Amino acid sequence: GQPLHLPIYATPADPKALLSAAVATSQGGGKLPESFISLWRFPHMLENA
Amino acid sequence: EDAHLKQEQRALEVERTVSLAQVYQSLGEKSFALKDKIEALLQGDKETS
Repeated sequence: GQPLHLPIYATPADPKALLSAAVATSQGGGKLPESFISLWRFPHMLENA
Repeated sequence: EDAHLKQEQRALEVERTVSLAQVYQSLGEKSFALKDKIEALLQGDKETS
């Protein structure tokens, strides 16, 4: 009962290549607040800022 | 400090002279001239005011 033919040999499966996706988002920029005038002249307000 | 800079304003600076002879003279009808009454109230050693 030993077969004369030799058995066929299986081919192993292909492994999966794990891949990541890196995307970026776009947040909208902020606008300016309102111009509020003050009492001070230029150099004092400049140094303060 | 930002709340101060918002609430900062230009001030109006008014001087005023108060003459006490006019003040004690111009009153209700229980009024008096300042010089003579101070002279009498300091001269006399009485209760009077």
